[PDB]
Amino acid sequence: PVIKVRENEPFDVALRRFKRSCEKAGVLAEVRRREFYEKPTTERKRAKASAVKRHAKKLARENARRTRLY
Amino acid sequence: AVVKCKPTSPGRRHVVKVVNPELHKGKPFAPLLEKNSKSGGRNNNGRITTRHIGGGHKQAYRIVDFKRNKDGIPAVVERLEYDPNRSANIALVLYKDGERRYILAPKGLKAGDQIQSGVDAAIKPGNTLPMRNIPVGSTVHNVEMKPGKGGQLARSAGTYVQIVARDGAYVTLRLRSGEMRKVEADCRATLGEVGNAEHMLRVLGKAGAARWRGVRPTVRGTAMNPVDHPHGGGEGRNFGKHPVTPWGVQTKGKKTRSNKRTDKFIVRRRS
Amino acid sequence: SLSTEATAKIVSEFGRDANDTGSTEVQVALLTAQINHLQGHFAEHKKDHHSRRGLLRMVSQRRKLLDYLKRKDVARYTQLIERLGLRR
Amino acid sequence: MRHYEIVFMVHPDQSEQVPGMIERYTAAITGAEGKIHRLEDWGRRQLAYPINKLHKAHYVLMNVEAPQEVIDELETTFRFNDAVIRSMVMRTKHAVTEASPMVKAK
Amino acid sequence: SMQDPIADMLTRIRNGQAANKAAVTMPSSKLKVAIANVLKEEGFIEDFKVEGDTKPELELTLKYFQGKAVVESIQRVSRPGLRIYKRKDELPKVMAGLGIAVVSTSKGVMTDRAARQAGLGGEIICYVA
Amino acid sequence: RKFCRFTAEGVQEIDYKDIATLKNYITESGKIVPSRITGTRAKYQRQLARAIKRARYLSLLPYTDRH
RNA sequence: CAAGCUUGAGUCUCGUAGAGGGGGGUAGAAUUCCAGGUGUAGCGGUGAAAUGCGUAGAGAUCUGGAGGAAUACCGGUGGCGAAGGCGGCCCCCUGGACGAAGACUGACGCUCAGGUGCGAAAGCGUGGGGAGCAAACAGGAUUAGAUACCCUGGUAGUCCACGCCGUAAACGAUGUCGACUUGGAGGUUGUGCCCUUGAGGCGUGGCUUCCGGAGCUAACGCGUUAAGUCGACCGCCUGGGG
Ligand SMILES: [Mg+2]
Ligand SMILES: [Mg+2]
Ligand SMILES: [Mg+2]
Ligand SMILES: [Mg+2]
Ligand SMILES: [Mg+2]
Ligand SMILES: [Mg+2]
Ligand SMILES: [Mg+2]
Ligand SMILES: [Mg+2]
Ligand SMILES: [Mg+2]
Ligand SMILES: [Mg+2]
Ligand SMILES: [Mg+2]
Ligand SMILES: [Mg+2]
Ligand SMILES: [Mg+2]
Ligand SMILES: [Mg+2]
Ligand SMILES: [Mg+2]
Ligand SMILES: [Mg+2]
Ligand SMILES: [Mg+2]
Ligand SMILES: [Mg+2]
Ligand SMILES: [Mg+2]
Ligand SMILES: [Mg+2]
Ligand SMILES: [Mg+2]
Repeated sequence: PVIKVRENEPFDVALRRFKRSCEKAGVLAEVRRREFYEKPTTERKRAKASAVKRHAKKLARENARRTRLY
Repeated sequence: AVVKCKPTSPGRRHVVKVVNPELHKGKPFAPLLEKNSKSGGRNNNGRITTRHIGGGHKQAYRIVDFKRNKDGIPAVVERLEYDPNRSANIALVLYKDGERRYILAPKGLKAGDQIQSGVDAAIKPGNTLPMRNIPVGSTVHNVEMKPGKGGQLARSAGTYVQIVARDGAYVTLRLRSGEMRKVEADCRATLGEVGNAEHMLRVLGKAGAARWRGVRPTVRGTAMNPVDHPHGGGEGRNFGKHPVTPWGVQTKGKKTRSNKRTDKFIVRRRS
Repeated sequence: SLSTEATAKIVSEFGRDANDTGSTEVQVALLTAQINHLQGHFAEHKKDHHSRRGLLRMVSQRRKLLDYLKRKDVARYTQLIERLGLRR
Repeated sequence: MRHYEIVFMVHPDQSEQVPGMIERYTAAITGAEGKIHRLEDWGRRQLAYPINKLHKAHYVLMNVEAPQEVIDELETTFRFNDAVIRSMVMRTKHAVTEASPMVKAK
Repeated sequence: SMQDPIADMLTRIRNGQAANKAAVTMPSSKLKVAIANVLKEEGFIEDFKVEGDTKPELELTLKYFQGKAVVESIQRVSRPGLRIYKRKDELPKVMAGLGIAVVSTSKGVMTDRAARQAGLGGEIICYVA
Repeated sequence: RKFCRFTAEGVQEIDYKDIATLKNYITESGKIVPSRITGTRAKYQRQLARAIKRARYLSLLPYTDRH
């Protein structure tokens, strides 16, 4: 998040590095998470839904690879 | 411990006893005993100046060492004795030069424990040394207001003060009442909380248990006549006025402190 | 826990050889030593229910082994109880 | 008796008496047949974050083969001391007499 | 725990027949060998062989006919939780005489058809069909 | 594709004193990288987490990017 | 009933992983409050607004201090625990599990009516503590009405110690124990080997997700961790309401 201006660095690329570092640290995401209190049931349920969807998309990738269309 | 009595009779049904098995059974130390006759709340004019005091069991005063000025001399605790003259228990410490003294027993103190005094005393419960050497944030008790005057603060059963800061020739103290007060760093103090913290858990149980303690019955002003109390009396239970002392200064909120000489030391008031 | 020298000692005087670690009498002696050891632990860790479960497993295990010895023969059972300090 | 290692951080402005501090502690352990299996005075080091309004410190790591009780008084001397800004005691599975990577680089 | 080793034997034949296994293996016992002998005399199994000394094991060689299991249904009647004993005149006839009922009588473990002509009767171990 | 680094050389624990192979698993904000991206084995990532926590306790390594 | 056997059940030996438990410390980020500096007209909030805070100087920003609670990243249909549950790091005490090669006991086993013990959150008793959050309650909106949803506040409670309570969609809506029955991909933890060459493969265990075969099922589906094939014992059910 802390960025220093190097030599031959215009404001354009300076702000781009700022923004890119913002996602990499993820700071905006974690602020939105703590914006509201979430129940242990709720994080467990959301993570379980996330896990099943990642896994479902995972094997759907191989099934689409192994199937033949037209 | 906290012992609840069985309801063998009324006046024993609600009694809760505080029993300390480590308290010495027998007679106190003779040289350190002195008489204190009772007053009944009466001054040298013979008039009742503080009400609701009278009678109770006869007591003898114990010369308790609040100054703790036997410096550089380690002492060993012999007995933890009951003291009728305070809510805290006392300890008969025997210095290694042959002197016995009464001190306020801290929380962790027991027979055979070593206590010490002076600017080189170790940081340990029962050790007394000035706050310029006591670390900040520690719990201390038996705090003296002026150097050499002897301990005056945190002397009840389970009380203590927190040393929260120090700046130059003063230290800031959080008192058990919950205010911040500045006291000079030359003032001595004893480490640890004072013991017998179960003292507050007892209940007297009877109207006579208070009489043993020298407390006489309190008559409500609203139960009196107009000539006796401002709350006076009417037909039936009447109370149509703001609550006041028997002398017309009204309680239930009126602050009564007026001391501009000592206002400079009170960092914050209680709340 | 019970240490190597502690286990290997009580098995030495409850088992005929130093390799008789499975005899019923040495098992009860091992269990008794560990149970008496944990009494010191639980005299001031009353709220350790998870560990007290393990202690009761050993206590329950010892009762079953003692029951087995009594059914086999009361002679060696009675001798074991006296020398070990149990009642019943 | 088991294998411990203690690293303690002392205030930088009182680094002069730091060498003397090791002898006192090592003498206290050795009097109880404790062993000093590794010593490394790291000396001057800059901190990752400011502790006690200061950004500099004097690091001393040490490894001891010591009884259980002899380290309790060592930790309480750190707690009531003012020289050591921080202290740390850890169990170790075995002895480690080998030097640490950073000191061999420095 | 393990409380009906005879039920274990019958279950292994049934599961081996269903899964088209050539052979099954299982720890041996005298009553187990007697029931295997009954099945072998009766024609329901290919051959049984006992191997080992300290831990014997019955290696049974199952039987098949075309694409179907030879044993249509094998089940246990007398069980540890319910013992069943039958007299001479009340021996059951599994499937109207086209199946066998293993019977432990005084003379030995044997079929209902042979026990009914020996005139003994006894405990009903198993139904084989 | 990616293979764990500490599997290549026999390591018995991750050493907290090290700063090499600790600074690289910390990101620019001071956070510590998941096994997902750094391609390391779950056997050592618990040790790596413990090692990083010990190091940031002793101020060898920073909690955050600032301090 | 008698003697025996080692395959079930255990004991010992060396290790490995783990938010398993109880006690005591400690570190960093953040929130709130107090004291002061700088500074001026807003702040805060919403679908839109208002209550509220502020010219008696707020909010913002900087430096000190108090105090309580939880432990970002790691972090993962990962791990541990009989279940409930357990997440900073360290130390003290302590339980179980699994693996390797042996030694040893010799059916000592499974299940379990009554009984006992453990058992989220909320709640109750006594004494503390109380930053954040927040039943109740208050005010402002919304609405035909709004005892709500939204907003500004806010006490109990949430935190600690010791008791009591014994209830949850306490769920895998699936009792415990044992045996047998085609497969495939993972995760996690051991362990034997192979030119160990190596940043390579072949085996063997424990636990654990996903898909699916036979079979079973009213169907959905379960499918070697069964709801398949079977045995032991226990609990329970008998139309919907009442
Ligand atoms: Mg009065
Ligand atoms: Mg009164
Ligand atoms: Mg009265
Ligand atoms: Mg009257
Ligand atoms: Mg009258
Ligand atoms: Mg009047
Ligand atoms: Mg009146
Ligand atoms: Mg009246
Ligand atoms: Mg009247
Ligand atoms: Mg009237
Ligand atoms: Mg009136
Ligand atoms: Mg008046
Ligand atoms: Mg402000
Ligand atoms: Mg609760
Ligand atoms: Mg309460
Ligand atoms: Mg609200
Ligand atoms: Mg649950
Ligand atoms: Mg229920
Ligand atoms: Mg149910
Ligand atoms: Mg059971
Ligand atoms: Mg499936």
